[PDB]
Amino acid sequence: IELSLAEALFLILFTGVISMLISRRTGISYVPIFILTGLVIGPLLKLIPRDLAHEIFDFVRVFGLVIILFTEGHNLSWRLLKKNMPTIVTLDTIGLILTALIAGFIFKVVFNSSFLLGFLFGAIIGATDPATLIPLFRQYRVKQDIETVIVTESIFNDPLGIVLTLIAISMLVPGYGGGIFSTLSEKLGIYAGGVIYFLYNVSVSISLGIFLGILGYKFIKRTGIFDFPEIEAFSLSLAFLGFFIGERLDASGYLVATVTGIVLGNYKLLKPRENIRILKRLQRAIEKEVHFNDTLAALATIFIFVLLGAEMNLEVIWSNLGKGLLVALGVMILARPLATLPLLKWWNFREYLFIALEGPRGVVPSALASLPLSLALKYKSPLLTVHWGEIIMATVVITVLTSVIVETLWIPILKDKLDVG
Amino acid sequence: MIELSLAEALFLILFTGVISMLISRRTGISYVPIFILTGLVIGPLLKLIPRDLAHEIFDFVRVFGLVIILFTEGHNLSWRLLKKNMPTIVTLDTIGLILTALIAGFIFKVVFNSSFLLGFLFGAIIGATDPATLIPLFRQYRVKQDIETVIVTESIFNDPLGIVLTLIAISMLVPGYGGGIFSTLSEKLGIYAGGVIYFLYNVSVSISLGIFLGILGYKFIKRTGIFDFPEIEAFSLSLAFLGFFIGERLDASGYLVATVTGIVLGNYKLLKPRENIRILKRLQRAIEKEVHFNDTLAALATIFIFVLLGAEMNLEVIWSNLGKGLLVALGVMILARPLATLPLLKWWNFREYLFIALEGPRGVVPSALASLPLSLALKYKSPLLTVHWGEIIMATVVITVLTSVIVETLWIPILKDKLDVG
Ligand SMILES: CCCCCCCCCCCCCCCCCCCC(=O)O[C@H](COC(=O)CCCCCCCCCCCCCC)COP(=O)(O)OCCN
Ligand SMILES: CCCCCCCCO[C@@H]1O[C@H](CO)[C@@H](O)[C@H](O)[C@H]1O
Repeated sequence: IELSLAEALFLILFTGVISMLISRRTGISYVPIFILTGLVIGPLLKLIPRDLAHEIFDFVRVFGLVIILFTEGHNLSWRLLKKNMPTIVTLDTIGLILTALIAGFIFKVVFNSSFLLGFLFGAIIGATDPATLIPLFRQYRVKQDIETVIVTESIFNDPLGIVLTLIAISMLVPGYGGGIFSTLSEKLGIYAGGVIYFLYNVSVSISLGIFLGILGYKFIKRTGIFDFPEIEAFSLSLAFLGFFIGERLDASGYLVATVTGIVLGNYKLLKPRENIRILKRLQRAIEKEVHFNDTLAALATIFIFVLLGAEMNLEVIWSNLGKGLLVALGVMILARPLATLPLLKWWNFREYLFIALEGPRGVVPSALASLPLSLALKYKSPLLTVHWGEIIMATVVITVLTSVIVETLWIPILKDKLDVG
Repeated sequence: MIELSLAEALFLILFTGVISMLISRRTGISYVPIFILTGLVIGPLLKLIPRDLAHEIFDFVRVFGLVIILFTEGHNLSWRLLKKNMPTIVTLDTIGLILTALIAGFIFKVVFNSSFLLGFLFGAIIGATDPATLIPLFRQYRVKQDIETVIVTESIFNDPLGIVLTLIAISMLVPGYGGGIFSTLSEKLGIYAGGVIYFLYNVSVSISLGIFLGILGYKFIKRTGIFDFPEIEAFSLSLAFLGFFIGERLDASGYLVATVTGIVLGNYKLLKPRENIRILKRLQRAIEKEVHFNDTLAALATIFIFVLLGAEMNLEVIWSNLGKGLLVALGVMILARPLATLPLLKWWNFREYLFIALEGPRGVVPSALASLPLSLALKYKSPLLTVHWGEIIMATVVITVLTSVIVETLWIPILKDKLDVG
C-alpha cells in the first residue's frame, strides 16, 4: 500500500502544514523544521523516494521561484530604495559577486574542485533570505533603516542569485545558451561574455519588468479589475507573462516578475493620484491579489524546503560533513563581510559589521541546490560530474542550515554589543 | 505554428482564459461558451495546444480541479435551507438524478446503435447541473428565493453523485476499476441491485466520513488557534485533499467527502450554539480568507476545465454527428430532465415545476468527465468501449453543454414570462 504520486504530493503538503504549525507554536525557525520533516518522510521512512523528489523539484523550482519572487516584489517600497540607493546597488552589484567569488575559492580549496565549480556554488549561495530574521528584528526593535537595507538587498539578490547560478552552468555547459550568451561569449570570450551578458540580462529584465508592471496597472484601471476572481488570476497571468516573455529573449524571467511585483507594490507612486475612493478600491484589489499569491508562495516555500530535506543523500553529506561545514562557516565569517567591506565606506563600521554578519542563506539556494545534480543526471555532461553535484547539494544544505540557525541564535546578543556599545 | 514549451502551453491556457473571463463579464455573455471557444481557437485551430498534450493536462486538472471546485462548492450550503426543502433536495440528488441518467442513456442509445451501458455512461456524466451561469440573471429578475435554494443545493449534491454514477458506469466497462466492493456486491445481487446498494454504501460512508473529518477539523483549528495567515488556507486545502484520498482508499467517492467537509466548514456557527463572540469573529475571518484562496483556485480550475474541453474536441467528429448530438441535447432538456423532475412536483405549483425542469444546464463536472471515456479507451483497450465511441461521447457531451447552457441561460426571461405572465 505504498503512496501514489498524488498521495505523495499531498503527504508533502500535510506534513509541511503540521511542521509549520509546530514551528510557529514552538518558536523554532521554519527552515530546519521543514528540512527535518523532509529527512523524516524521506531517506528515513522511505515514504518518498529521492529520485521522485528530483522531478517534483523540477516543477516546484520554476513555479515556486517565480511566484515567491513575485510576492517579494510587492513588499518593496521604491521610496526607501531611492533614499538608500547607493548602499543597495553596491550590495547587489558588488557584494553579491564578491560573496560568490570568495565562497568559490573556499569551495575550490576544500574540495580540490575547479574555481568555476566553486563559482557555481557561490552563485547558488549568493542570494539571502532574511524572512527567517524579521520576527526577531521586530521583537528586539532593531534599527528600521537596517531592516530596510537588509530586506531590500534580499528582495533584489534572490533573482540575481539565480541568474548568477544560470551563468556558471551556462559556462560549464553550452547547453541552451539561448543565443545571446552564445553570441556574446563567442565574440568576447567566456568570462567577459559572461560580464556583458550579465549587464544585458539585468538591463532588459529591469526594463521589461517596469514596462509590464506599469502597463498591467493601467490595464487594471482601464478595464476595472478590482473584483474576485479577476484581479488574482490576472496578476498571476501577468507575473508568468513577464517570466515567459523575459525568458523568451534570454533574460531572467524571475527578475522580471520580481520587478513587476515591485511596480504593483508601488502602484500609488507611479501614476497620478486618483480620488480616495478609487485608491481604496485598488488597495482592496491589491490586498486580495497579495493574499492569494502569497498563499501560493507559502505553499511553494513549504514544498521547496521539505523536498530538499527529502532529497539529500546522507552518506555524501556525512563523508563531507566537516569539509562543507568549514565551507559554511568559511563563507559566513570570511566571505560575506569581505564582500560587504565597501559598506563602511558609506556607513558606520558598527552598522556595516552587523549588516554583513547577519545575512544568512535560505529558500533560493535551497531551490537551486539540486539543480546542478538533476542537470548532471539529465544532460550527462563530462565537465560537471554527478559526484560533484552531490557535493554541491550537500554543501548548500549545510551552509543553509548552519547559517540560518547560527544567525537566528546569535542575533540577540549581537544587538547588545552593537546597540549599547 | 512554432512549438511551445509545456509551461508555455499551461500559461497560454491561463492567460487566454483570463482574457476570455474579462470579456465574458464585460460583454455579459456566459463564460462557458467563451472559454470553450477560446480553447477551440488556441487548440485545433492554431495547434498551439496539441490534443495529446490536452489529454495529459486534463488528466490532472480532472482530479485536482474537481476536488478543489467541489470542496469550494460545499461552503456555500446552508443546513437551515436544506431542512426547509429536504425531501425535494434528497429526491433530486438521488431519484431525479438516476432517472435523468437513465433516460439520457435511452435517448443516446436510440440516436445511434450502442450498448445501453454507453448511453448510461453518457447520462451519468451529464447527471450533475451547474446553475453558476444562471444566478446573475436570477437576482437580476428577483426570482423566488426558495427555488434558487432548491436548484443550487441540488447542483451542489449532483456534482459528486454525478461522478459516483459515472464511477459506476466506468467500473462495469473496464476491468481495472472492477476489483472492489462494487464487484463483490454486483456479482452477489446482480448489476442493478448491486449498483444501488453500492450507491447507498458509497454515499453513506463518504458522507459520514466527511462530517467526521469536518468536525475533527473545526475542533482542531479551534484548539490550536489557526486564524493567522497563512496556516488556515494550507490546513484547509490539506484537510479537503486528506478527506479525498482517505475516502477514495475505501472505494468511495473522495469528491463527495470533500464536498461534505466543505459543508461542515461552511456552517461553522451551527456546530457550537453558544460560543463567546470573539471566537466566532476570528473563525469567521479566517474562514473568509480560506474561502478567498480556495475559491480563487476553484475559479482557475473552472477556467482550465472549460478551455481544455474546448481544445480537446475535434471538429471532424463534432460535425460528423452534429444533428445527432443536437437531437440528444434537445431530447435531454425538453424530455429527460422534466420527466425525471416530476416525482416531487406534488410540492410545487405546475408552472414553478416546469421552470425548475426547464432550468438546470450542464457545465463544469460534465465538461471534466467529457474526455474521461476517451482517455480510458486510449489506455485500457476495452472490448465494450472503443476510442471512436469515446469520441462520440465526448462530442455529444460538448454539444449538450453548449446547447443546454446557452438556451437555458438565454430563454429564462421569456420562460418566466410564460409561467408568470409578462
Ligand atoms: C507547489 C505550488 C503550490 C501551488 C500550485 C497549484 C496548487 C497545487 C498545490 C499542490 C496540491 C497538493 C494535492 C495533490 C493534488 C493531486 C494531483 C493529482 C496528480 C495526478 O494524479 O495526475 C495523474 C497524471 O499526471 C500527469 O499526467 C502529469 C500532467 C502534467 C501536467 C500537470 C500540470 C498541472 C498544472 C495545473 C494548474 C491548474 C490548477 C490551478 C492552479 C493523473 O493520472 P490518472 O489517474 O488520471 O490516469 C488514469 C486516467 N486515464
Ligand atoms: C467568495 C466570494 C468572495 C471572495 C472574496 C473573499 C473576501 C475575503 O476578504 C479578506 O478580508 C480579510 C479581512 O481582514 C482581509 O484581511 C483579506 O486580505 C481579504 O482577502
